[PDB]
Order: sequence, then C-alpha cells, then structure tokens
Amino acid sequence: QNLADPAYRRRRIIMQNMRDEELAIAQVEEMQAVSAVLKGKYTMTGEAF
Amino acid sequence: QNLADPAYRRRRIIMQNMRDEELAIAQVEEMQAVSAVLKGKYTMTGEAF
Amino acid sequence: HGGGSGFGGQLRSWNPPSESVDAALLPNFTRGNARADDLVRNNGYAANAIQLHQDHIVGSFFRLSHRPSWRYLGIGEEEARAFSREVEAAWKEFAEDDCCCIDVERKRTFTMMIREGVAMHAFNGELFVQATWDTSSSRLFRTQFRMVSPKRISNPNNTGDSRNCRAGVQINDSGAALGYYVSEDGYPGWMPQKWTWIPRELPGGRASFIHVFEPVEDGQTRGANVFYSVMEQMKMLDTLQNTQLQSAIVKAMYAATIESELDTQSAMDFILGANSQEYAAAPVRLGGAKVPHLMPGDSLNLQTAQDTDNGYSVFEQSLLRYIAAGLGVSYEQLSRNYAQMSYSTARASANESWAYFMGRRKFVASRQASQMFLCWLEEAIVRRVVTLPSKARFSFQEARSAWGNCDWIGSGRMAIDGLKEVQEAVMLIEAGLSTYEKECAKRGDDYQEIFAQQVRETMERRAAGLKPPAWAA
Amino acid sequence: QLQSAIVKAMYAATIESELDTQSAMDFILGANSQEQYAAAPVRLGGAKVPHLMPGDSLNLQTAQDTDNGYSVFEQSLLRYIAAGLGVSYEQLS
Amino acid sequence: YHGGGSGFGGQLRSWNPPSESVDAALLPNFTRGNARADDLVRNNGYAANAIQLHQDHIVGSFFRLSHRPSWRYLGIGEEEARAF
Amino acid sequence: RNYAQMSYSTARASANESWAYFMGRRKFVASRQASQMFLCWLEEAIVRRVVTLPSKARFSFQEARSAWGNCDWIGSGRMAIDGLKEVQEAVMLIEAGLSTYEKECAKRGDDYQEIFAQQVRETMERRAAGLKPPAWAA
Amino acid sequence: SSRLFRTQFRMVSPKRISNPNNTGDSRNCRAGVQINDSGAALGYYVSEDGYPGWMPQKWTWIPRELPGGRASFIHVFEPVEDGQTRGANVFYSVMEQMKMLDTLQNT
Amino acid sequence: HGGGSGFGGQLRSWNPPSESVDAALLPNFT
Amino acid sequence: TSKETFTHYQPQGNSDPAHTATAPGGLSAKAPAMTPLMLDTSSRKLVAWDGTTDGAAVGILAVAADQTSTTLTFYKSGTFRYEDVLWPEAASDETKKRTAFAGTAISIV
Amino acid sequence: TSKETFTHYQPQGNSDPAHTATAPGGLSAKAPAMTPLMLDTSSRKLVAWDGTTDGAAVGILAVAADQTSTTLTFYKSGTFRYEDVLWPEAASDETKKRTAFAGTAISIV
Amino acid sequence: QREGINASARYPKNWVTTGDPAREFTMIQSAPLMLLADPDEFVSVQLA
Repeated sequence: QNLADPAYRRRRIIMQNMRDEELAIAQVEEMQAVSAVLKGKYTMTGEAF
Repeated sequence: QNLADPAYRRRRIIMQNMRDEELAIAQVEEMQAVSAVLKGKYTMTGEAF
Repeated sequence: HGGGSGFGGQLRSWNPPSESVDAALLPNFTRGNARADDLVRNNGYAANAIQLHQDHIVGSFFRLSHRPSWRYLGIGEEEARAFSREVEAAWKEFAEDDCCCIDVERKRTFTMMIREGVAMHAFNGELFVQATWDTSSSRLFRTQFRMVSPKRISNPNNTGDSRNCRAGVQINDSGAALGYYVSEDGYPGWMPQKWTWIPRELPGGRASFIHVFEPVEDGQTRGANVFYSVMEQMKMLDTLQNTQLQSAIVKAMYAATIESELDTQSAMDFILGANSQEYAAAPVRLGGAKVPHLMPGDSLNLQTAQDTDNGYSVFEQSLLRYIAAGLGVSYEQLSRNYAQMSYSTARASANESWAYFMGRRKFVASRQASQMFLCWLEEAIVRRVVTLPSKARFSFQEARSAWGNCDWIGSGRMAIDGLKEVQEAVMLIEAGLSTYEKECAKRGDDYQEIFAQQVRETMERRAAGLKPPAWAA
Repeated sequence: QLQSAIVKAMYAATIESELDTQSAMDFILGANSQEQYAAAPVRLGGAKVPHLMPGDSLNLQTAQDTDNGYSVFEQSLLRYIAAGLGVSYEQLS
Repeated sequence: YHGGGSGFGGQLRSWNPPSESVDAALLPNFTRGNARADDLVRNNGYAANAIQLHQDHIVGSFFRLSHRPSWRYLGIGEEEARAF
Repeated sequence: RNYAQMSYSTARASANESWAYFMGRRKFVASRQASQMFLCWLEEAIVRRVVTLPSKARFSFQEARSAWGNCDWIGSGRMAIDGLKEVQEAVMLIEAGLSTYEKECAKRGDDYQEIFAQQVRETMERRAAGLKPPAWAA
Repeated sequence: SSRLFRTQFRMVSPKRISNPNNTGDSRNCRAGVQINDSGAALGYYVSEDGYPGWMPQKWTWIPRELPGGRASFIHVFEPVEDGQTRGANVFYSVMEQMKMLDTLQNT
Repeated sequence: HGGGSGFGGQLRSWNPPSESVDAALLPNFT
Repeated sequence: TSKETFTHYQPQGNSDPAHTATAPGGLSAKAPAMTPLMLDTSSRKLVAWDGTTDGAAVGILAVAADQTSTTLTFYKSGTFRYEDVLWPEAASDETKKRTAFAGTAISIV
Repeated sequence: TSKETFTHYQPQGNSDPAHTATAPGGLSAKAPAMTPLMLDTSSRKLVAWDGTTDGAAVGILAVAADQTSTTLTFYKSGTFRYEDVLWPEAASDETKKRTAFAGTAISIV
Repeated sequence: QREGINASARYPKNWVTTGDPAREFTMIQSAPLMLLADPDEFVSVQLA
C-alpha cells in the first residue's frame, strides 16, 4: 500500500547487511573465546586459509 | 628497540619508490642528451616499444 | 466536503498517510539533507538565499548585552551594573580573540560560528554545538566549542529507530533529549565510522551538548530544512533554464542550409567560397559580404531560427516568486530583479522581510549565543575571574538564567532613504516615547560606549581648544 | 507546466534523412572521431552550416510560448487563495 | 516528508545525491574546480568584472588601521594606551 | 552594467544590500588577514624594542597578543549616491548626538583624530594669516 | 639586517599547497595539510614554484606556528561545515551556467 | 559537485590547464 | 582540392578493460599492429594467426614487431570491433573471424 | 657474521587484477601457493600440473594444501613472474614455461 | 594502511566494481586473537 524507492531499498538492505556482518564478527569472536577458555588447544582452521 | 608503525613504514617505502622513480626517469633523459650531443643521430628503442 | 472527495472525483485517489512529523521526515532524513546540500552547492539561487540569511539574521557582528536580574536576586543596582561591565569587557575581549581558539578547530571566531550554525540550521533544520574543556591551561578560559553537521548525528551501527532511540538520539519517556550519538569524519569513505555517545546535559549543571531547532509538532527530534517545500520546484527550474539555454545554443548555432546535387566539397567551394586550394570538411574565411551564383537544383536558405526567450523570462519570474515565497525571503532580494518598483512597495516588502528575519534571529542566533555565553560564564565564575555580589540570594548554578540573562545586538536595518528614518529617530527621542538605548540598538551600537566616546570626543576637542561639540554645559 | 516547458524546449531540431542515423548525424551535425545505441555526441563549436541533398531536410521546431497566460492565470488563482486564507495577496505572492 | 521522498509522479526518482561532507564531495576534483574557476575569470569578461568589483569594493583604494588595545583588560591608563 | 529602468528607491535598495554583503565579507576576510599580518609585524617590532611598553603592564604581550594587538580597519567607505542627503544625515546625526566622529569618519573613510589635528593646523594658519576663522573657534 | 624590520611576506597560491607527490589523503594528511586528531591545522606541504614545469617540483613542510607562537603561515577562508579544510570558490555554483552563457555569446 | 561533469555530460571535456599565471601569459605574451 | 576525412582511432568499443602481456615471439614476417596470433605446434613460439588452425587463437598483437623481436606484447583481454583488427586472408568466413576468440578474455563486437 | 637479505615478495608482475576461485581438489601430495594446476583427463579433478603436457596448465594455486583439501583456491587472472612461480621439474624449456599459460587470463612476465 | 588504521577493532569498507557491471560490495575486516595469560586458572570438565 506504501511503496518505497529503489534507493530507499538500497539503504535498507545495506543497513541489514552491515548488521549481519557485525553479527558474524560477534559470532566468530565468541566462538574463539569459548574454544580458548574451554580447552586451551584453540585451533584456527578453514578452507582458503 | 624503536619500532615504528606499519603505516609509517608504508610511507617510507613510498618515498623510497618515488626517489627511485625520479632517478630512473632522470637517467633516461641524461642518456638522451649524451647520445644527442655526442653523435647527433639518436635512436630510441625499448621492449614493447 | 472540500477535503472529502473532490468535485466530480478530482482528488478521489489522493489521501496522505496521516502520521507524526517524525514518521514523515525520518525515513528519508539523510536523503533530504543530501538533496539540500546538492541544491545549495550547485544552485545559484540557493547560495544567494543562504547568503541573504547570513547577512541579515546576524550581520557582520554580534554584541552582547548582559542584564542580570538584580531585583530578582536582591542585588544592588550599583554592584549589578559594575559586574555586568566586568563580564561584558571579559566576554568582548575573549570572543573576538585573534587566537581563533574559541573553537578547537581554530578556524572560526564567535560571529563566524554563529553564522555557520545559522546557515546549517537554515538548510538542514537544526544546529549542534558541543562544549569541551581543553586540557591546556595556558589560556585563562579552557572552554571551547565545536559545530557538528546534522548528518554526523545518527544511529550507531545503523540500528533501526525505537521508541526512545530515534536516529542516534536517546530521549526519555517525556521526549526530552538525553543522549546523542556522533561519528568521526568519513573521508575517504573507507575506514570505520565509529560512534561516540555524549550526554546532552552534564550532571554538574553545565550543558555538554546543545541542539537547537524549531519544531513544528510534538515529539519532533530533528528539524527539517525550509527547502523541503521548494525542492522539486527549484530543481525543475534549474533543469528548465539549463535545457532552454542548450536549445537556444543549438537553434542559434544552426543558421544556414545549402543543398545541391553534386559533390559536397565542390558545392561548398562554389557556394560558401571555402579554401579548397589548401573530416575537416572546408572551413571558410570571413571577409566582406559575398553573393554566390547557383544553377537550378541548388539552393542556399538561411534559417529564421526562433525567439530564444518566448515567455521563458515570465516563467522564470513566476517560478522565482514561488521559490522566494517558499523560502520566506523577498522576491527582489532573492532574484535582484528590482525593476517596476515604487518607493512604498519596496519599503513594505523590505519591512516584512526584516520582520521575518528578526523573528528568525531571535529564535535561533540569540538563543544559541546566549547558551554559549552562559556556558563560558560558568567556567568564568568557577575560575573566579569575575566575582558575584556577596549578597547573592541565589547561587549562579541556581539562577543561571537570571545571572546569564542577556540579549544581543546585530546588524541594523539599513534604510532605503535613511533621511526619513533618522528624522523619525530624532523626533522620537525628542518626543520622549523612545530612548537612546533603543535607537542605538536599532542602528547597531550601544549607548553606553557611545556616551563614553562622546565624552572622549568632547575632552579631546576642549583639550585642542577648537570647538565644543553639540553636547556640553 | 514545468514538464511541458522542459520537453518542448528540449526538443529543438530534427533531421529527415533517408539514410541511417549515424550517417545522418555525421553528415548533417558532425561529431564522429570517437574514442571507443547512444548515437554520437556533437561538440558545440560554431555555426558549421551543413550541406543537404534532395530527400533530406533539417527542421528546427519553433515550439511556443512557455508562459502563454500561465502567469496571469496563476496570479488570479493566487488572488483566490489569498482571499480564502485571509492574508494579503501581495504579501502571500 | 513527502516532496523529498520521491517526487511528484516519480519525476526525481533518479535524483539520489550522496550524503557526504564537503571535503569528501569536493577534494577529489578540488584542483579541477579551481582550474575551471581560474580559467573562467581569466578568459571571461563578466567574471573579470565581478572580480574587479569585489576588489574595488571590499577594500577600495586605501586601508587604514586603528589600534584599540584592551587597556581595560591590561589595567593601563588611557593616556599611556593612546601614546602606545 | 545595464542601469536601465532603475528608479531611486530600487537603486538605493540594491546598493544597500550589496554594500551590506561587501562590508560583511570585508570584516570576515580582510579584517582577519590584516589583523594577522599586523600582529605578526607588531611582535617583531616589540622584540626589536623600537616601540615602548607600559611599565605596569599586568600581562605581557606574549599572553595578551589579542589584547595588545586589538585593532579595527577602515577601507574605502560607502560612496554616496546623492552626497547632499548623506552629509545632511551626518550633520543632523552629530547635532542629535546619536553618532560619533570616529564612526562617521569611518563610514566616510577618514580618521577622527587626523581630521581634528588638520582642523587645528588650518585654524592656526588661518589665524596667523588673518584671513578668516573657520567654523570652529573659541 | 639592512632594514629595521626582518618581517617580509610572500603570497602562496592554492595550487602551490597540495599533497606531496600527489599521493592519497589520510586522516591527518589532507591535500598537503597535516592536522591533529581534532582537526586543527598543524603543518603545510607547500610545493615550490614549478615554473617552468620541467624541473622537478619539491614540497617543503612549514609549521603553522613557531614554537614561540609566531604564525609563520596564515590560512584564511570561510568554512561551510565542520571538518572542512580547503575553502570553496564563490563561482563554484554557477560555473557551467556562465560557461554555456559564453558559448551562447560566441555562437 | 557541479564542478565534476555537469548536467548530462555537458562539460564532459572541459579540462582547463591549471597552471601559473606565467604559464598562461608568457608562451603567448608577445 | 586536397581534403581528408579525419577520425580518431578506437581500439576499444565498450567499458571492458583491456590488459596486456609479454611472451617470446617467433614471427617470420613483418606483422602489423593489431594482428591475431597463435601458438606454435612444436616450439610453442608465437606466430601470426594463420586463419586456418581453428580454436588455437591466443591473443592480439599490441605493437608491431618483426623477426628480430625476441618477445612480443599482446592484449590478453578486451573488446574489439570487426573492422579495427586486420585478419589473414586465409580466414575468409565472417563467422570464423567473429568467433575465433570465443572462450577467451578477447571479445569481438 | 651471518648475512640475511630482506626482500619483498611480489608475485604479481603487472597491474592487471588477480582473481581467485575455488574448485574440487585432488592434490597428490603437499603443494604450496604459486603452483601450476591441471585437470585430470578423466576425473575432471584438480591436480598439480605435470610440466610436460601441453595446454594442461589452467590456474595457479593460491594457498598451500594437501590431499585432504577437497576444495582448492587458485588464481584465474593476473600476471606473475617466471622466478616467483615454483614449476614442476618436468618442465625444462623456457619458452614452454613462458607460453604454458597462453590463452587464459593468467600470464607470465 | 593508507589512512594509518593499521591497528583497529573493525573496518567497514565500501566500493563498487567498475566497467560495464556496476555492483556495490560491503566489507568488514578484523583479526581476533582472544588470549589468556594462565590456562591453569580455568578447569574444564565434561559431565557424564
């Protein structure tokens, strides 16, 4: 009932994307922390790395 | 003991590259000049040129 | 009925989505500011309008007048006025300091900062100033200020707006501003634009951050620029003038046509003269008037072109008057088309424009200047460089408004004639319904130092022994 | 009215050649000599009277008045709205 | 609002100016803009006329100084201030 | 340079607004740069000792640069459109006491002390020559 | 020392002050201006007069003030918003309009 | 912004030679 | 009398960037600029694209060279129109000329 | 005593951009980055380039790996130096090594 | 490193591919090394 312009869609999607990337960074930080102080033998592995 | 930031390191290498580039261009015109006023006829030829 | 449906349908499909001003503005708040910046930076009329605002609202100078409420505070008039003189002298010697360090940016003076704030509030809708304490104690006053672009206040991490967090503004339930979020510069746009949270009011009583704007409805957290009512019209005006200029360029650039059956080169040589003896085609010389000969089949016809301003001037007139009405500035001030004007009409238009300008001045520049002055005065009294009367019923932090009560003097209303207005002024002062302070403030000075300089003048004149001025005995 | 003025001013001239578009452009207007559809953009030099051949013509449409009574009609309606709103027409407009 | 959103009948749907500081919006081609302005004033009559008017009205032929030291702030006498 | 179809009031309005803009720009550019240059020369003069400081200065120039070096500037004034009316305004102002010689000579691009001294000299020489006292005597 | 005053002036064109070697622009370095974190101008990289444009132009650093507080260099402009270093020419709003006007004159 | 290219390309080619006043004058001074 | 039709040279026809590379060359004749090339069957040198060996096209010469040129510089990417690039007379089919560089960073418009 | 030289590792030989892509990997043993790769004639898997088969070389390995790496990341675009690449010992002709990456966005300089 | 941000927490970055295809990309960079001085301070057990 109330459409939005493509540029408004652009700003919405980029804000959502940066929020998602920040969430991914938080995820990886938390994973490293729990691996580290859960075993002390903290691997760092993954394809293309 | 006195270590600098990699940003300043990049600045230093960029200055070194600029100076080397300037010397390299200067010697080219120097060769041009010596060829010119030592034999008159002067040809320039480089690879991919 | 008029707003119901429309006569014979008409506006049967138009029904605005009624919501609050924040709901109307915030979704495209950044885009609106960007469009306003583009218009002001690439349009002559917008620049002229902002320049008019800058010169009229505050002018080239701004003088403080600190009138503390001695009666309210139970303070004797003598010490009240002595303290007022002391603080006025300190403020005037500190504000125009050539150090330029009133702001940590060190590129503006007090008047320049006031003008910056006025301009960005005009083309954005609001103004942000931050007051800080420089660590360096070399200066007697270690309080400086920083202007902030409205775009620099935004929600951290691009978070969506909430009930209390609207566009990087944390407000209480009552809607009063509590905290702000600011970002460092983003040039070049490749590094993080981190965020910093600043309380609007420091608990000590000092105002860390001040955000001044004119709201139009309750709950409005961000001001809206006046440009919003003229955006599309002025953009269309610019486009129309540009395309009309281009079309006139083309129509004038094409003037003549030649047609022939034989080769184009030979035809141009034998018709336009040309320089065939020397696609470059055939550029020709420009000598005296020439007449060619042509056999049947060939023909050289000049083009009558078309009048390059067939009513475009009148259309510009109407559009410019509409833009001026939207902006609130007079049409003659905006467009400098001062033709077909009479004395009374010009006077009336200038008068209404001046009234609007004075209203805006009082509601923006005077308020922000008073806020900055009281912020500086807090540090001044804390550092005791000035002393309040001992019989002060209330403390400075209790009666900040009372102690820091002050008005301002800007540029005066320059009369079209001047003769009539100054005859009016002298007749006013002789009739006694006005006063020296009122008229001097209107003209752009203060009767106090005016009288002091009059005393200086008469003293110099009597010392020289030439002639006493028209104030003696 | 803004839109109509824009379009009528923008369309200034036209070509009536039997040949293809790019041939018409580079034999009536010029341009060409490109660097690398969009046809071709003509630089704004001076005069450059062209040559034509039978079956080809160049027509510069005269358009019309951009403000053919629009200003006075709008002025009348502004008087109307000023009367409705109760403020002086001169101050409003 | 409504006008700044999308425009009447679409219209300015392609007009989406980027929102940056004037530093980011001007420094890229700051030298190019200065060159354009310089060439314009050098080789146009109207720009030269405007510059000449600025030059002749912003200051004029003469420019006199009036030194008014803050004698009240310095706690110094008026006669000494005037002599200085 | 197209001064056609211009009446007195409109010419006055345009000239007034343009002059206000020019005076503002003067104050905000030329005054700043002139003050900076003047203080940079003033500090050199003060360290070269060619000028004399007050003995009982509460603060020194190094910390009171703005205080010692505070100054204003006067360029070419607003040139008259009529002249007769402007001087009438000036004289009626000085009669009414609403203005001062400093600022009136400023808007005329002059110096009050300089004009006073010149008038003193002219009166002295006129008295010496016995021609006629000027309109400032006794 | 032939003169009683040792102060002399020299104008600097805006083109004469720019980033050395036309490099990029960092946070503290923008168009040959070195500023602090808060943005206060600290130093300038002024290019020498490269006329004629053949000899290699060299940049020289100059502090805005001497340690004694003397302003060796003075930069004056009218900023339009916070964090702005280089001013904008007044003609910038009407450049192309006036250029097209001149072209219309010629044609 | 307007200093970049202008409306619809417009001055897509206008790139005046930023140079000294001497560079502007002396080559064609005579 | 003496007139010419002047046009600029257009190596490109679109916004796709063109990139270059250097490889040892074994040309036997004077190869003009903008000439297609191919690999040698045995010595793996570079020779002018004959027009007959189908699918063996590798790149397009940038600067005209000769037999003495040990190495040659050739565009490894980019777009070219039909007429700007000369072709060997052995390649006589328009379709073959158009699609000889298919499957590589070289495109023909 | 001991002399150690500090040298910059600059595999790329030209400004032409280098792009990376992933593909199924069948490495026989350990293989570091900058290694020529090839497709198995039957299993279509990625393996280290033999150094003798003509045209088998396709891409340049981007990261060291072994047989355990089911997927390998490699360069498909760009130019690199002859010395910067470690080649299989089977390759013995300088011209063959130079022209091995002919016909693809990978080039040698 | 152009702006001397060698040490930082996060790093958003924005750019658009050139040429005929114009598509914008958003980037984030970091390198966490969550560490602890004394592993013996913690004792981890798996209940069963």
